[PDB]
Amino acid sequence: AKLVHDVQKKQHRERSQLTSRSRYGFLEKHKDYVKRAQDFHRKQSTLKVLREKAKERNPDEYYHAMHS
Amino acid sequence: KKARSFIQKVLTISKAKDSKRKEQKASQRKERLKKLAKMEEEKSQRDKEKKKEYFAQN
Amino acid sequence: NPKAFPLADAALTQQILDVVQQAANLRQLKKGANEATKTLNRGISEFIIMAADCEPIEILLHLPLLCEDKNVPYVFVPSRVALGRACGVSRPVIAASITTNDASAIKTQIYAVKDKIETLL
Amino acid sequence: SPFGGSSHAKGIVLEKLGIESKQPNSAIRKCVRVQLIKNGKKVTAFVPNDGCLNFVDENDEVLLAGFGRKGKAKGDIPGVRFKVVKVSGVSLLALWKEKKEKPR
Amino acid sequence: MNRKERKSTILETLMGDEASNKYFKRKYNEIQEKST
Amino acid sequence: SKTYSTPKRPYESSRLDAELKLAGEFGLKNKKEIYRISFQLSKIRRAARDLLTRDEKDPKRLFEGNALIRRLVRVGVLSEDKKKLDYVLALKVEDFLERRLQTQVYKLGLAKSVHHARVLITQRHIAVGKQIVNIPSFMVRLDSEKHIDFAPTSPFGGARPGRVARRNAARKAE
Amino acid sequence: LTRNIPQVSSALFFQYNQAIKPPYQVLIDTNFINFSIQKKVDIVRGMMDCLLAKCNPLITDCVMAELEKLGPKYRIALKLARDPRIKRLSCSHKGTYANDCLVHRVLQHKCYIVATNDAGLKQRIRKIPGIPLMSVGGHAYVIEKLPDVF
Amino acid sequence: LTPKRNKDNRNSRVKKRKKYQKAQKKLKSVRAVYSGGQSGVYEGEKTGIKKGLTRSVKFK
Amino acid sequence: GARGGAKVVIEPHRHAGVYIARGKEDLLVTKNMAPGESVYGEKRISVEEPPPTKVEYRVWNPFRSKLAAGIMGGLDELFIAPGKKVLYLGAASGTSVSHVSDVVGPEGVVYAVEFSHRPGRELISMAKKRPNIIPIIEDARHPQKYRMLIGMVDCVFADVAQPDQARIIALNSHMFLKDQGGVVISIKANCIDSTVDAETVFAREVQKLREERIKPLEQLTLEPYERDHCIVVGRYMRSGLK
RNA sequence: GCCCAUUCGGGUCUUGUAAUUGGAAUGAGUACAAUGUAAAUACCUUAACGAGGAACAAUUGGAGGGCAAGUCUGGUGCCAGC
Ligand SMILES: [Zn+2]
Repeated sequence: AKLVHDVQKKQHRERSQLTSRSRYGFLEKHKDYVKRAQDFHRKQSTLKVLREKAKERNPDEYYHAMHS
Repeated sequence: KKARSFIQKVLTISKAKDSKRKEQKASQRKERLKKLAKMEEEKSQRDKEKKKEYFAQN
Repeated sequence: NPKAFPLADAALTQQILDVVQQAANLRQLKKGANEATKTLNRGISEFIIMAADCEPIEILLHLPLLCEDKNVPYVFVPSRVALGRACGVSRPVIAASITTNDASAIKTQIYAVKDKIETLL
Repeated sequence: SPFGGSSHAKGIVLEKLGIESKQPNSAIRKCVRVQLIKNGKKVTAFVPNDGCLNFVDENDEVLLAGFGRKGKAKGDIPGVRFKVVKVSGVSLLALWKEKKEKPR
Repeated sequence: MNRKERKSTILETLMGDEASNKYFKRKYNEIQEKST
Repeated sequence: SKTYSTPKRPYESSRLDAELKLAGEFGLKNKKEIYRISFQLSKIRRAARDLLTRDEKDPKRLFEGNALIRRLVRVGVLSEDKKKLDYVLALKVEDFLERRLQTQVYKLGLAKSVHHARVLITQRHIAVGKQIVNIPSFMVRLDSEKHIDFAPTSPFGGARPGRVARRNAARKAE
Repeated sequence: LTRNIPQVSSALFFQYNQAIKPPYQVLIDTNFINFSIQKKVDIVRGMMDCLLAKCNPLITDCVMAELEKLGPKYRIALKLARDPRIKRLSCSHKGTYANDCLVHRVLQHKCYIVATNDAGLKQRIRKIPGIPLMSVGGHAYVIEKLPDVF
Repeated sequence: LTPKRNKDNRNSRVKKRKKYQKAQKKLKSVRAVYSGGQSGVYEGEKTGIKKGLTRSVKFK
Repeated sequence: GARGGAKVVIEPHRHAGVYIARGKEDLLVTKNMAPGESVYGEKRISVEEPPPTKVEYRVWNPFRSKLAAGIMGGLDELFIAPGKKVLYLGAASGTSVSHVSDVVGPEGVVYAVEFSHRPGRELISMAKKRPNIIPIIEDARHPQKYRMLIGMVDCVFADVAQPDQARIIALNSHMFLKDQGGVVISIKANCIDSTVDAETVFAREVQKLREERIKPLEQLTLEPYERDHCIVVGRYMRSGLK
């Protein structure tokens, strides 16, 4: 706070989900969006790295642990 | 069964207590990091003022 | 070699018991033998005084073994009735103690008395 | 010293410099063109708090003072040496915290 | 400690009193309610 | 007059913790009280330094040092045994401001805290013998240390009870 | 596994250091004696004029070895620092290095004040908390962080 | 149009008291200050003794 | 807390000889040499071992013993190992010497000296019970009149209450302590100098030690248990001091 | 749950929030009266009043945040800045 008022930095409450669509409720704001989207990006990236290893499987691998 | 229920209760209290203590310590570690960032930025600009005040005697 | 060896003479007696009366008016004194040994084995004791003419002498001679073990000075005084008049109480108290307190305005006189009686012993 | 010997100089505002700056409370928004009277010249003063920029409009007989930055800021412009401390008799700090009232 | 209270281990010693059981039941129930 | 003086730097960490400890320990109001007591301590031991740096057996050093130690034992900050001049050089601000009336009536008892001591002796209750003192910063002399008691015209002594007590006695006897 | 974190020495406040009672113990060192001479101030009377209190100076065996080691230009300094008014410590460590001898000696006691003049020693001393340094200046001394300079 | 100021900030004697008794309780976390000693009977050290920790300043 | 009847585990500590007694609140505990009898009224753990045998342990009350506070504050190493010989300057009564005795064990000995008389008869009446200690009722300022009965101790310890602390420990350590041997002293600031304060008197005493050829290596303050004492641990070098 | 130290470490209910709440003491004032004074004010006294948000309302600065179905600028989506 340098040169502002407390009424200049009052609180903004957030509006609810409409009762007209209350069956599939809980309107989903920006913080919940970014917490969804970064999770989806991480899942897609790990799916694409295992897909890349599958496309380069190298079909002649062998260890002692593959007997049973 | 009394002892097993008691030990399960003690463990499920203690791991959650230590969990939120850890996340609180991490939360305040973030503000300590931001405070050190402001301090190093101010110190770096002060020293880059001083190192040319040391050369303006030329 | 009697059983009450560090017996104080007259002028040291008068200064230790006017320090006694100042402590009694400053609420810093414990009166009596068993409260003296209770505060002694609690630890809060600047120094303790006994009277060398109680009719059994051993009922306060049990205090040397506590006090010179827990490293606190102790002094005999030749009159239980004078020590009672010093403590400011009707019956003659025979064993007084001064508690330790760094929020008391007789710290200088207490330390002067304690240095004098450590030189005496 | 920065204007003869005085520490403060009365001045006449020409126009609010940068009303069309879109970013609110910015350096190019918080400037005015003051005509210094003591030698009759132009200068660019730096009124704090754009929310209290709009007290001063036009020839409001404003009273300037130096600025003296105590560090380095993010997007502050250099060149402005003068801040507004009093406008038309009253002090605009007291005006912005709305104790007094600007007289006209 | 009383002879009818000296249990065989500190687990049964901790079960033997009341305030610890009160705190454990309310804290554990609040933890299950917070997890659900 | 100008008793108090600003120190050689007022914005410093060790000085800030000094004023914090002294203020919260002896129950003080602002930095001006520590600065007044510190100033007059500095003045009297700056005067003591010159009497030390000149030679012994000078009449100036002899009876002016006797004057200074008589004044300091009269205030009470110097014990009865160290009656020579360099203990005045070894004086300290703590046992110099300890003799103010606030700390002194707390040490005497009768107040149960330093802050309660200050608020009652500014609520006009403590009188040194005969004179009601309503100011803390007194520096009570050594001779009148045992004349501190509640004043007789005050309801912690033996006067009429206060207005709160008698108003509550009225509207609790109704 | 023994870690060792030294406790903050319990005669210290946050940074007030109430252990420095007015009869002081100072730690003289080498270029402070040299600068005291080439500013022509005294030692004991100079410290008394700066601190208004009786100061007992100390020099260590490491600093005396440094003053002997610095050759014959500072025979005035060595004749001055063999003063019977001062006392003398006795160090036991390897390597006569006045800087780490001084800063070790003071950071394990927190009761000495350090009378130094060189830049690195002043930096380490004012880096570690709550011990006052003094130094020469103009024609007198100057204290850096004593809580009662006056 | 002022910030909400403080009842502690009103009287300077109070603010220089509630700053001290906080800083009195602050340095129960940098040292271990003397707090009277053995008050009751010895109920153990009551808060944890660890083996691998030496809080002793050593002589270089 | 820690009432009589709880079950407490007995874990070993770094300093061999002592043990941590971890219950719901912790204790410091030494393994008792003569079982069945407390010496100054402390509580005793009592474990059973398998012919069924039963061995007991004593707690170590740090508010009434000196070096227990140093142990709990955490010293880097003592020299009171389970085999050494330990001299005890200023053995007041059984209240600490019994703890140093049963730390030392059945092989090593503890020579406990004492100047006063009534603590002397209490020390002897305790000393008849366990055999690994030697009570001496002589002044610690004269180590040439009990030179007849002791020899070549392996660590000295000091609690005497006299302002010639350094001279006492220097004379007793020159007369008895072996080379490269330990010396653990416990200075009381208000005892040995009332005028100047704690850190100054500690630095003066440790300077007197390193003049008397004890190279010190540890200083601890033991502040939460006693006020303004200090534990100073040192070696006795005598050869290659630096 | 608190607090401290470039980080992992250290230490502590003997730590914070609650009108849960109780009575005691007051002078700012207000005021008979007397006092002072050329007369009068002020102070010094003082009966009767005079406190809980003790609202009988202490300020001046400074450092940080955080919040929207909001606004604006830039771009290598979901971002960065003001
Ligand atoms: Zn050295």
